[PDB]
Amino acid sequence: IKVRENEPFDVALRRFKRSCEKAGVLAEVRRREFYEKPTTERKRAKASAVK
Amino acid sequence: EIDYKDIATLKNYITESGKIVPSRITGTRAKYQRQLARAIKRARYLSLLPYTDRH
Amino acid sequence: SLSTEATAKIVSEFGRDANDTGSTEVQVALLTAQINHLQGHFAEHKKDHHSRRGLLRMVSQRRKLLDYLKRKDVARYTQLIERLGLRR
Amino acid sequence: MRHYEIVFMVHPDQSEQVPGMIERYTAAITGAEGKIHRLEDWGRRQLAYPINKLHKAHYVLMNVEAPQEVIDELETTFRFNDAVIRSMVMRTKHAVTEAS
Amino acid sequence: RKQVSDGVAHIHASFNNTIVTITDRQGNALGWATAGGSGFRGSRKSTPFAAQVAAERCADAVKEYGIKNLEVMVKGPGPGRESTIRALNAAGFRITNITDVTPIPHNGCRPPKKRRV
RNA sequence: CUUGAGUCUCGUAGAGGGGGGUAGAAUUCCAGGUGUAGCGGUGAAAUGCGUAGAGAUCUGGAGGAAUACCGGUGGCGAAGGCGGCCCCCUGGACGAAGACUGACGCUCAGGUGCGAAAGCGUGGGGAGCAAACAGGAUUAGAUACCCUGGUAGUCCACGCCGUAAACGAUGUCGACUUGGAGGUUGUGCCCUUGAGGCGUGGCUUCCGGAGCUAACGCGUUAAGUCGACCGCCUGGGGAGUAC
Ligand SMILES: [Mg+2]
Ligand SMILES: [Mg+2]
Ligand SMILES: [Mg+2]
Ligand SMILES: [Mg+2]
Ligand SMILES: [Mg+2]
Repeated sequence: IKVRENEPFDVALRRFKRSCEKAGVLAEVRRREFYEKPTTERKRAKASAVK
Repeated sequence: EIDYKDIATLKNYITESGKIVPSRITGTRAKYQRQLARAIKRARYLSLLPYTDRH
Repeated sequence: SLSTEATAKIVSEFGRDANDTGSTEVQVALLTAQINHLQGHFAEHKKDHHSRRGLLRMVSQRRKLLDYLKRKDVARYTQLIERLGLRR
Repeated sequence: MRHYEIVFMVHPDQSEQVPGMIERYTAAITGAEGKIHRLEDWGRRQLAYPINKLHKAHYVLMNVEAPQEVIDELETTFRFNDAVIRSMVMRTKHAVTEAS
Repeated sequence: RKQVSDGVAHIHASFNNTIVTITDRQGNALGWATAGGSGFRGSRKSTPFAAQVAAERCADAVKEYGIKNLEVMVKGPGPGRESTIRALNAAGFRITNITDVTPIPHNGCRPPKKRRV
């Protein structure tokens, strides 16, 4: 995620990092993998997404 | 979406990070999404597109 | 599966005449083609079990077509085996 | 006899070979009843990423319809030609011609 | 001592500690600082404030190089991820480019089990 | 005889299988530059790594494993299971204009084959993770949970093992029985001038009616209503143990 904004106005623009990469992708890989836990615990979200 | 050399089209189906955009966001059909993914993937391999931002 | 050409080709040598592909003799012959042609594909690789599953289905099936033919008319049966050299 | 959309990119400082390469590859194909249906020379081009140094390659199209035998022979040469780098090749999908 | 006027600032935003290393656009480190060394430890060195006193401390070590502008290379979660940058710029540093270099494998090595309570 | 079953023609989607290449991200390790006193870890710690210069950062190199995003209520498979891209070899499924065969079908004791992970043999490979093991910690104790390491193994080839909550805890085949919302794929009609709308086959989610059920629930993908064949149960423990 590259950010180079012309005209100095010190505005972080942390939207990119917090739009996909950064946390969420790291916290997801922090501990062990998943194996069987993903095919469920993750798909157990659709049981919620439905309603 | 059907061809890979058509980088001009695939760029629309890719975020700013380089990863292809989800199907729900774009709205595009699933059948088409799959066909797109393949074109995009092989396109990146021919250095016609980026993998991420760094390289 | 089998080439469209090699197919029509065999449909004539055993087919009741032409344009017909239901003839017992035809099927049996057609199967033997892949059955034999596949032996090469299986002679190599071997661990390709999933593909074998299809192979056996052809054999076991041909076994029925042949067995059936024998019941409906021993003649065609005996002759059929000769050209394809089957039944041990 | 099948179709393939072969596309190979050669090292930039080898651009002068690009043409020579094409003639040989093409000849080999047609030589055995080949049948080229698209020959595009994109020449030098910036790379998305520095694929093993240098960010500029020399892409070329082919989309030639010929028996797997020759196209296979050709695939190997690409490996024994330090000049050429990446190389991809897909199947028929009905001869393509023009555009790109 | 060499006068660079513009280099880059790396930030190791680790869930436990945060260290900032100022170096020219080449990679050659000019100076660094770390929350752990900036005083507080453990329960106190892993806070957003930690990186602040650290980053600002990294400047009072390299600013002596005549630096004017400098890009930012942020990698890793935890605090001091953003805190470090602010203090850096707030120090007069003419910021320019802020890019996240956090490592993200397209499914490679197997992460450690760890933590189980 | 043609409606069951099958063959042919042409299309369609797919992480179906076997073989061989190959790409990018990342980890680790080795070498060198910059640089300097911490890093690492936890609830704190400590073990450990650091002035023999770590960590950080940059450059080059070595190697193994897995393929972010796409990705899904998704797809394929007999089941086990199968995700980067490319080629080669190869199996099945579905639709439809039809053409052909003519009951060639369904089920299946024994039999034969396929079988996750772990494990076993021979020879390779070995980055990350990690039984064993060794330290540090916590505790009354801690042969654990946590931290620092780390062997088998995990990876490959070939042979063996044949088990699992091998689970939908629901055998296979076929026919009937209100509806709703959605997914995926084939196909037909419609100014298709459209995103499109309407039909109509395959596979698939959730909801629910009758009915069924001890209840929970199932509910046209039934656990409803029926027919064909098979497997299995007959109180708990002892015991899936002994012989
Ligand atoms: Mg451990
Ligand atoms: Mg095993
Ligand atoms: Mg072994
Ligand atoms: Mg299925
Ligand atoms: Mg229901």
